[PDB]
Amino acid sequence: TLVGQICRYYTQWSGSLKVTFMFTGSFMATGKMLVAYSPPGSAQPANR
Amino acid sequence: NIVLAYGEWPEYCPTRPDVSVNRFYTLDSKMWQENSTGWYWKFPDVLNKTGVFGQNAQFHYLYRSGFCLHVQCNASKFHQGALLVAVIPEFVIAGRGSNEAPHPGFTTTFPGTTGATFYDPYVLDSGVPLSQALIYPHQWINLRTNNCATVIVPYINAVPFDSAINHSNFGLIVIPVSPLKYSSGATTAIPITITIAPLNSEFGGLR
Amino acid sequence: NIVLAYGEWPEYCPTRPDVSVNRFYTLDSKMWQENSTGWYWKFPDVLNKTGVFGQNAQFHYLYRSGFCLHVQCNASKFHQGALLVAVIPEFVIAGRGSNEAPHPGFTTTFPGTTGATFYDPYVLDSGVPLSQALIYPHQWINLRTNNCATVIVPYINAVPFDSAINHSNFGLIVIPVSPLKYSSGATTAIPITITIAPLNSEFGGLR
Amino acid sequence: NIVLAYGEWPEYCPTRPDVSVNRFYTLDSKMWQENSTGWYWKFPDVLNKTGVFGQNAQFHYLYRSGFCLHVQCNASKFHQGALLVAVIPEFVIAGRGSNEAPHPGFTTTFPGTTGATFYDPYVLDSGVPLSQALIYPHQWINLRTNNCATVIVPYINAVPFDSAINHSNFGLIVIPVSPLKYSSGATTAIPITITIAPLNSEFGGLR
Amino acid sequence: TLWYQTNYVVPPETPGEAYIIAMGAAQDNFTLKICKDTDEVTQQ
Amino acid sequence: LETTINHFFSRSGLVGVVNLTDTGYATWDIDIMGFVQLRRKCEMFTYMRFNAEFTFVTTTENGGARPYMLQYMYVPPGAPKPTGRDAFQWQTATNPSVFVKLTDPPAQVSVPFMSPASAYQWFYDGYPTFGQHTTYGLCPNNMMGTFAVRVVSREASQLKLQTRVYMKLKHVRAWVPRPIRSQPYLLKNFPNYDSSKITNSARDRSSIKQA
Repeated sequence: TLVGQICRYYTQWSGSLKVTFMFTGSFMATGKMLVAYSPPGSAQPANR
Repeated sequence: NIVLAYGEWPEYCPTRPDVSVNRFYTLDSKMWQENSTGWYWKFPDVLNKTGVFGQNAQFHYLYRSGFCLHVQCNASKFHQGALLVAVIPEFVIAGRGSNEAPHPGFTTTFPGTTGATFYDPYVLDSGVPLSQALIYPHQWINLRTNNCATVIVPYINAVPFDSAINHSNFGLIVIPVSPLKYSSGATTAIPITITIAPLNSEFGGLR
Repeated sequence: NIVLAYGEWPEYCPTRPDVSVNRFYTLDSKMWQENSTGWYWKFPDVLNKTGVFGQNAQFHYLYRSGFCLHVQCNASKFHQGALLVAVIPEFVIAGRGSNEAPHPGFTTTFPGTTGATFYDPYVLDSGVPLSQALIYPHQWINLRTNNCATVIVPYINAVPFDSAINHSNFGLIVIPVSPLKYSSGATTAIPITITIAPLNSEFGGLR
Repeated sequence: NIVLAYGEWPEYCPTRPDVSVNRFYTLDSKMWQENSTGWYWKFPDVLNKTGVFGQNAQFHYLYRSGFCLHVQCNASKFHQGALLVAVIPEFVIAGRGSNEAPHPGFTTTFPGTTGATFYDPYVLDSGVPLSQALIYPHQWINLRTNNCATVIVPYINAVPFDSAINHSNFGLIVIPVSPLKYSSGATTAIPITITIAPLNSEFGGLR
Repeated sequence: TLWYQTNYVVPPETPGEAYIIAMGAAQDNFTLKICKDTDEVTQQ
Repeated sequence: LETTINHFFSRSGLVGVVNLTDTGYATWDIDIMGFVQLRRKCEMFTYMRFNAEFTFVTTTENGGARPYMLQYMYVPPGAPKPTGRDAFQWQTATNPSVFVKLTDPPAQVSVPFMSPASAYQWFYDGYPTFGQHTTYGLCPNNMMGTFAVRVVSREASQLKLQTRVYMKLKHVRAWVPRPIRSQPYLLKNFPNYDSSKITNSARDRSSIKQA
């Protein structure tokens, strides 16, 4: 990406990154997803 | 809706033709199959030797005009995959050799009214990764929701007047990011057509 | 739109937690195949041992909260069949024996976060015919027109405070009235998901 | 009466819990015999894995709270000797070796709810003489006149938020300056008990 | 992470392989500090 | 009018036949779900609230007799029931008695509302472990007492009596409805049903046409 490039300059940083998704399926399909996020104190979750 | 380039309306501050060249043009409708890989055009070379505008850029050697595009692919609701419409200023391609120094030549770098074909898509055939290629004015055409893109580009050059055969102001690229998929029992080729209309032409020089 | 239970807004007249437990929960998405036969859950047992609300009903022994449901099944326009979403207060199941006196036991009567399965649908596993089962607050989910149901249930009990492990205020039932039909060349399993949100919890007692 | 630390009321400028964690705690009552030699505790490590506050500092990783202490030893009028209650910010202990480089390890540097024991009192186990150790907020507990000490400590750290398992804001020390003396025919052990109450906790982060 | 709440549902004669592309950016309160050169691969 | 819920219950019907031998006494429990005419009409609604009033009717076998001073008693919920015909539970002060001869017109006595909760509950779903004062669906907020008929004599009665109990309801208020029972129940205090042979609700016909 680009944010991952110009923080290879400039040693220290702080801020608030955002993440966006978009979908490329047919017009008929339908389901769900559960975008999750954990705080940095732990690893990824195990169960749903 | 519409998306400008860098937030600037095309206007002008030499001869000044009018509505006879405000007519829309229409380039040839391409064919985007399952395994195609991208096209590019390099305006304003493709409007030469064609129409009324061709007889004012072939015989004049000063030029200024901002364009207005309309890219539109027609597909039903059982096809999927998304294109990418971007407008890169100063689009420079390079030869794929390694050594001597094999240049691209001429028949690739100025395609004319037939668009060319990218050889290697992932690096835009210019040593630039596609992942970072949304700094430019882009517009997703996504075959489930919308199928039209309207970019308006003003004149971006340092010198206020350039020639129209040697130089080339910018280029238009179309890349399939998601490959096209369909179940059997449909068409194979989703066409892609383009519409170009000059907004404020202002020519200079004689013969 | 939304449908209340018996025309009453849930409110309250002990500790009172807030927006940390006003968050939505999401139970597991079931699978409704061609020959399935129904499910039930028995609130507020299924919110035990889970989340922030679980740590306020396991260690307190007084309880009052009205819920707010959102049942939603996702299906395309080539599937058919209608479900049934009803909210029965005081849902008592009985053992299917005949004689001695074979009770249901425990593993069926309190299913927890996994919903149970009806054995005999036509009589609601309680000796009550399904034909008369629209006295309760019901809501048709009908896969040609709409696919969402929003029931809001206030607290219906005689004593104004009860425990939250022994007692059970009501139950939620889901029954396929028309069986699901599809032509070959599609999916088999239409999922069914539920969303539960407590509105006005008000706990009491310590450890 | 009360004695502040450096003249500053504890206040705050993230979640903010209330009176449920404004309750007093009570650590275990130690035993100060004739030849004991001192204790220390290293707040806010000793409030972990205990009570309501333990379940908000184990699962959050930002922290800010100023405390309020109450040290109280109970003894009749026939015992003598004076204690010393001091609150040292940034209390760093060091290993007593000489050379390689024998560190203290872990089981001494973080004692938890049981306080540790000083090995060498005269130099505070950190290379600092006790004669100069009244720059810090101190309070004489002197068993002929008074037997209570009330120190209030605000949050003293450079970074405005730190974690609550790795770091340690300050430490509390108790040293017998005069050794305890009594004629025969009395008790041997004068107990020492502590009361801790968080004033303005303000947590942040999730799990 | 991206948990799968439910199985994909498609009507007949539509392919059951889609693709979710990702994005990324930074918002307005993103700051930087001490300058430094980076790690390329070549040197000329 | 006459379709309101007060008139829908206010007929009085038989509940239980209580007959004694000389043991010398015949006890009985208050249970309004005795027959099947009234159980189907009172699991119509979930929560009820009502004052009862009883009426005893005595008939000696062969019909009619010389007078005797038979007594009716009442035990509130939470008190010990009698054991023999002459024990000291017939002389307490908390148990209200009714002294009525044979040849007099019948006896009638009211009973107020007798539950700690503010309504009765004909459907409980839980376990009484730490509850109100196997065990699935039995609450102790439903018992209302006994009656313990006894003839008064020093010895040697030898009457071979028979009583009846008629029950009226009054001021009844209902709450949330439920659909009616349509499977003929087996046990007395459970909703069980013979699931090997589930009966239908409508009698069959030839085909779907030809109404």
